Amino acid sequence: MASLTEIEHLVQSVCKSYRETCQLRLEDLLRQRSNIFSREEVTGYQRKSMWEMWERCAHHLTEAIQYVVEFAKRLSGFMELCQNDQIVLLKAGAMEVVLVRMCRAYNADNRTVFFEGKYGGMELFRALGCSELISSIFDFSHSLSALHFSEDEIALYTALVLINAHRPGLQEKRKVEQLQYNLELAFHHHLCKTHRQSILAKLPPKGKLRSLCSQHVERLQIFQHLHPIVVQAAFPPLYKELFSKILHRLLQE
Ligand SMILES: COc1ccc(Oc2c(Cl)cc(CO)cc2Cl)cc1C(C)C
Repeated sequence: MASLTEIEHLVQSVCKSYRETCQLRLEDLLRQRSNIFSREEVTGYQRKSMWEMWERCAHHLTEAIQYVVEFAKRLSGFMELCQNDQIVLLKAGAMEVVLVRMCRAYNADNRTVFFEGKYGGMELFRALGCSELISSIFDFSHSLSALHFSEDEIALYTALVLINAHRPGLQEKRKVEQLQYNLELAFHHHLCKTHRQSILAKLPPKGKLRSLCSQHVERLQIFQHLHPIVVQAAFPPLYKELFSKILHRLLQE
């Protein structure tokens, strides 16, 4: 099943779905690299309360996750899976896709990330009280930056992050296995055609994205135990559904 012509069509389809669902174009991010937060603006972020900084980060992640949902809806074969499996895949993989997409907003030259209109280092997030998780995220983005991914490679790699037939709870595991296998062929065919197969051994182990997502859920539990009413009243509903139904509504639209 699936011939060479069909594999190449899938490559172009995934790349197109990714381009249409990017929050900001790569060119926009690269053109902002000299726009760095001043020492006074960094101090301002560090002086914010922990709950206000958490709310700002949860809002930005929720917006990023909305683009990932749209990417999934446009992904060939995803809407053909049952709704149980669409929700299982998105609950487990949406944050993983956001964390990979984040390398596009990361500048390896000065270790800064584009956040709220300017580039800032890890120290910008000190008020969160989760230095280990923030350090891990920056290290992860640095590791991806070292691969020099093209937009097409991020599109194919993120499609595989999402279409993972090993997620617990899948009712139609074989159908997800088939889609995953076609996407693996599409990704490996593209790498082979562009002489980029050397990146396969340099991609992060699957346990790496899993540990970042588990650390996020653990830090959110600590924060929610200290500020339960802040989470109830001021965190985005989609964020609480995934990490603490909206997903079903987004998938129906
Ligand atoms: C996975 O958890 C994350 C992920 C990111 C995060 O903070 C960031 C946000 Cl919202 C945006 C950018 C630039 O796009 C970079 C970082 Cl480090 C905080 C958390 C926790 C504290 C909610």
